[PDB]
Order: sequence, then C-alpha cells, then structure tokens
Amino acid sequence: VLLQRISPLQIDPTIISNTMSTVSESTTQTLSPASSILGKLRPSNSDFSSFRVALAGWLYNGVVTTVIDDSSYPKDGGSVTSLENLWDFFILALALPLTTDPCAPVKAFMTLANMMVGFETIPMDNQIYTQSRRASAFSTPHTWPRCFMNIQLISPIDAPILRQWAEIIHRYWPNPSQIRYGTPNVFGSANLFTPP
Amino acid sequence: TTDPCAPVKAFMTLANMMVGFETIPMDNQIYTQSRRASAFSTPHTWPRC
Amino acid sequence: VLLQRISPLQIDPTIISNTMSTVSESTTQTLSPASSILGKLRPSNSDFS
Amino acid sequence: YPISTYNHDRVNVFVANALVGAFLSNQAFYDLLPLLIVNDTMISDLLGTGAALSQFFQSHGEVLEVAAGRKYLQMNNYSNDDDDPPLFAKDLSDYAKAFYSDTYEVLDRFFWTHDSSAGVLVHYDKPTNGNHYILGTLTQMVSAPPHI
Amino acid sequence: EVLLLPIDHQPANVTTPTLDFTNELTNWRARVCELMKNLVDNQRYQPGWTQSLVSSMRGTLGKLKLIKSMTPMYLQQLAPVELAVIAPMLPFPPFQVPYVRLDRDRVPTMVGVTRQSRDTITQPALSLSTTNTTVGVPLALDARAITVALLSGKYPPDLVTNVWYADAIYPMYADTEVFSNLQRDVITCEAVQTLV
Amino acid sequence: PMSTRIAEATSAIVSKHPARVGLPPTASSGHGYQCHVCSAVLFSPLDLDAHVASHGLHGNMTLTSSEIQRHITEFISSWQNHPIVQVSADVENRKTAQ
Repeated sequence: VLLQRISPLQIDPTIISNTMSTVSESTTQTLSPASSILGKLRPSNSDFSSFRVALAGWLYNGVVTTVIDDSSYPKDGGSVTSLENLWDFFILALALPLTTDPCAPVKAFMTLANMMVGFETIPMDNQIYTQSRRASAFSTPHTWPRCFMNIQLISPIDAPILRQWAEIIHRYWPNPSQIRYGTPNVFGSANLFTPP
Repeated sequence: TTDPCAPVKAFMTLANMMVGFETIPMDNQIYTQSRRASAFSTPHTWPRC
Repeated sequence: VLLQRISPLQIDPTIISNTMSTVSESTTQTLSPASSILGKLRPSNSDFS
Repeated sequence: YPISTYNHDRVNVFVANALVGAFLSNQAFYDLLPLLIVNDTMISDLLGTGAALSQFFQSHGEVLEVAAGRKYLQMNNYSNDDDDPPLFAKDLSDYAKAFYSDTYEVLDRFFWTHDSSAGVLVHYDKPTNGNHYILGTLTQMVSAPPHI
Repeated sequence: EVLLLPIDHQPANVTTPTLDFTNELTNWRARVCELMKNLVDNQRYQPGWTQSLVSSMRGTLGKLKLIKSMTPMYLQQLAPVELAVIAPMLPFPPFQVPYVRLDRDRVPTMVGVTRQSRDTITQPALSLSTTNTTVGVPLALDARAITVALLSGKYPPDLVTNVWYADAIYPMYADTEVFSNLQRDVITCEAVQTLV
Repeated sequence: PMSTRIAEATSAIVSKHPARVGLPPTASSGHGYQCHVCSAVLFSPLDLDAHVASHGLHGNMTLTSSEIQRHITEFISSWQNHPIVQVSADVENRKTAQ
C-alpha cells in the first residue's frame, strides 16, 4: 500500500479494451482470439495488490519467496492444440520474470515442453521423470535438466521451437544489478551478505 | 471461393472420402489420409503427393 | 467398471445402422443380407461390459 | 540431397531401409527423410529421435529396438515343392526383432527385465549394424512337410 | 516388471490420434471378408442366388471391409497403456502364463499349487510334481457383444492423450491400499513361518 | 412491457448458455455429467440425451415433453451452426457505419 500510494503510476485496464474493442461476442462456433484474451484477462477486475507484493519481495529475497499459483498454470498439462492454453502460456511467460523465485526460467521452459508433449521431444535423464512432468514440480535447483543447461543437447531438427525457446531464455533473460542507499558511516547497515 | 487452398482442399476431400482403398504418402502422420479436409488452409500443409 | 471409467473411447452402435442403410437392395427378394446382419447383430442395447 | 556436397557422407542403413519401405508402403516417409545423413555417431541419432516412428523402430533408453524383416520374398508360383528352395520363415511379416545398442553389459541389464521365452541369438563376429541380439517370435516354418 | 499380452502393441507416435488401417485387426477383418468374398464368388457353391441378392452381398462385404472403428487403434496403440497403469494399484496383482499361438508343444495344460510334502521325502523339488492342487476355471462369454464392441468404437472429436489420461488417472492416487496390502502380506508370511 | 416479454421469450427459447469454448475435453469436466444408466461422460448436449434415449427402448416410443424439447435442442443447434447468421447482425457499431 505504501509503494502504491507513493507511485506516480496508476493503471487503467481499459487500454486492452481500447486495442481490441470486441465488437462481436454472441457467436457460438468458437471464440475470437481477441475475445478469448479479453475473457481470460477479465479487465473488469481492478485489484492489483499482487503486483505490489511482487515488487515488495525484492527487499525480502532472504526470508520469503515469491512463486506463482498453480491455478494460473495450465490445468491437466495442456496441449498447444488449444487456444486458451496457448493464451495461458503467454500470460505465464509474460508474468514470470518479476518473481524472486530462482528456478523461474526452468519453469518457463518446461511449461512450453508440457505444452508440446507429443510433437517435439527433448533428451532425458533417466526412466523416472519423463518429458511430461508438470512445470510446478520444479522448485529446487536439483531438478534442472542437463539439456536446459547445455544448448547443444536439443537438436535443431526434432525440437526446433523448443530449441529457440531455450535459446531466448538463455540470451534474453533480464540480468541482476545493484544500487545503493542510506549512509553506513552514521547509520550502519543491516546488510549481512551484500556489501554494507 | 477466394482462398489460396481450394485445390488442395478439393484433393483432400477426395482423400478423406476414400479411405482404405488406395493410400498415398504425405508429410507426417499428423496430417494423415483421414485428417479432415478443412484443416489444411495454409500453404505449408500442402502434401507433395 | 474401472476401465470403463478411464477409457477414452465411447461405443455407439449407430455406425452400423448409418452405414448398412446405404447398401444396395432390390426389395423383391426372399432376403437381402442387410436386414439379416442387423437382425443377427441386434445392436440396440449398449451393455458393453 | 545434392550429390556434390554429399559425395562421401554416411547414412543410417536403418533410415535407408525404412525409407524405401515407407515409400513402397506409402506411409508418409517425409518426416523420416531428413534423418538420412548421420551425425558424429551411429546410434545417438536414433536415441534422440527426429520423429518417433514405432512402426519401424522404438527406443528403450540406450537400447534400440528394430523390426528386421523380409530377407526373402515369396513369388506366387512357389507351392511348397520339396525341389523348390527353402525359405526358413524369412518371408513373413516379422520373423524376429533385433536389439541394436552399444554394449553387451547394457543389453544384459535390459534382458534382466525383458522377456527371454523364445530364446535369444547373437552373432559375436562382425554384426551388420553394430552389436545386437535376435529375438525370434512364435511364427513357424511350414515348408518342410514332416517337421514343423 | 513385464506384462504379457496376446496382441502386438506399437506405442502411439502422436498424442492426437486419428484413423488409419495399418494394423493387425483390420488386416484380420479384411482377410476374413476376402475369404467370404471368394466363398460367395465361387461358381460351385451358389450361382443359385440371383444377381441382385448376389451383388447386394458383394456391396455389404465391401462396406464391411471398409467400416471405420477406432477400437483396433485402441487395442493396438492405447489399451496396454491403461493396463500398465492400472496393474500396480490392484488388490489382486497379476498372475500370468506365457501366451503361445499355433503350437502343439508350448501350450500349457495345467497350473497347480502344493501345501504339504507327500512322503518321507523332504525336498519340495523332489516332492512337487506328484502332489499339487490344480487351480483354474473357465469362463463363458458372449461373442456378439465382443463383435459390436470391436466394430463400432469412436473417440471424442478432439482429444489429446496427455490431458485425457492425466485427468483420468490422477484421482485414483489418493489411496493407501497397496501399502496396506504390503503389511498384510508381511503378517501372512510371518505367521506361516511362526506356524512351522 | 411487451418488448421485454419478447426479449425473455427469445432468450428462453434460443439463448441457452454453453457456447463451447475449445478445450482439450477432460473426463472429470464433461457436459454429459453422468449418463444415468451407463454412468460415464459424453461431452455433448445431444450425446447425453441421445444416449439416454438409446436406453429408451426403440419400439416403445412415447410422446413426452422431453421428447418434444430434444428435437427443439437439435433444431436450435442446427440453426446456431449456420455459417451466415453467426456473423450477420443488422445494427451498426459507429465503426461499420463510419
């Protein structure tokens, strides 16, 4: 509430309605992709506290971690053959990099892999966890597949769009940085592992 | 119709009509001889048979 | 019962009727085999356990 | 494939045989097509599959299963005469199954779990496409009149 | 770890199945129909039927060898996967003999259990074959139910296997029944050694 | 008023809910909830009723109110799946009129 009441930024969700404008809704053959993402977003919601708490978690990396709700993951796995599952992949992949969770890129990669069970295959570790395990199970860093670390394990002839997805994850992920604050000379600092 | 894929749709509706008499080879197993004729609709889905 | 709950297919006997009502006939015979196959196959119930 | 660039490059014999078989059987060979020229090794292209084609070959975690068939082919004038040459059940659909892999230790660790009811045959000298085994099936030879 | 089945089982290439005829049950149905086509075509058995009824038979058999059903695709590509999933969570775990077709020799004739030793002889390898209790029942069925279940089976109009079996298999994983059975078998074997 | 009465009449006869967003259809979420004899899932508004009517013995057909409105549902679905009326609408939207 403090970052909100100090921020110059206010949100109108009506920008998305301004872009789409959804002139047709009574059809029954299917839904438009525009109407589908409007119903998926529901911009009539005006609660945005999760954005502020996700911003707040950067102060508190050390004791509390910010992960994504599994209800926002595509249920039952989800294939790429389905429109709203593709939209849910877009929502998750766009929302992800603001979190303090460490294995977020591996979540992003296995989300597309589980979207693409049965069309493009990746190499395996053993016959325990197959390709179609959920992305929600990836929390610790002992569950990252070796094909995710080494780019050359995904051959660019059987899984092309998976190869380029992992490529874009590795090259285009936002790097960390640092700034400073306060004065240590007449304050001290409660910094423990960072410089003070 | 003015779609770019009316010839391949006219071919694949016969290929979806007749099944199990005469078989043709195509690109993948996903767009098989019994895959519905309305699904192609793009130039990349054109079988080179 | 458990496999009937899981299994992805569904059985409907109406494919038999919908096809065999298009076989050729002459209606002046003693018999022609469409009524015989539908009578001896009598698929009106489901009850496939 | 042009001949000029691919003048002296290798192949998978498995991909070649399954390619001509899928072309004769009209079973959409084009996904199998770009896996023709082999990479650095012989079998890793089979393990990391381009498209899984279990009608021709399936993987089992460092052990490749293939269905070698039809060494011979019967012509219709063959009529099981004793003066006619024998066929040794090599003209049926699938007389046996072959398990190509790297090492016999890994293959026997696979045979710990695999069935071995019909017996298993090896070659031990100079195999056709790498070290493997033979798993015959229950199809029988008829062309000998007293013995089956 | 391994399970015996009467029919060849090639795994699914894709997770979106669709009808083709390249399997053993369709080949079986086609050769049976081909023989009945020869049987009506032979000039010695019947020329006695007139040409309308004859050609109606030919058309009926043509449609019968044409007929569409996803049931052979189920029995070829899917149904052992359902069997392999369900076979661990059973109160009565499987018990099989080697399947053999077309052999005088390898067909089994009996199966039997022993309970006690026959004579002063002690080793059960010496006392077994003469002293057992032959176990086994036959079980009658209906053929035409099997026949129509083979002939008329379809799928939902769109389906993907990972989503389908995920929802179809997840709710039975709340049990503790197999872990109860383990302890039951412990007390069974402990009590029989205590008895002896 | 008569106008709202005709509006609720049309919405009662035609404008029933499920517009069938395109899912991968799952076993535990299906339109046929429990086919009351066979106890399974059937996904479709004509499938569950045609299956219960298949449990109806065919030679003993009888007019019921349910028998009337199953044909009503098939008729309305046939009109809904028509390729022109799903896109045609008489009123403008300040954009098409422009």
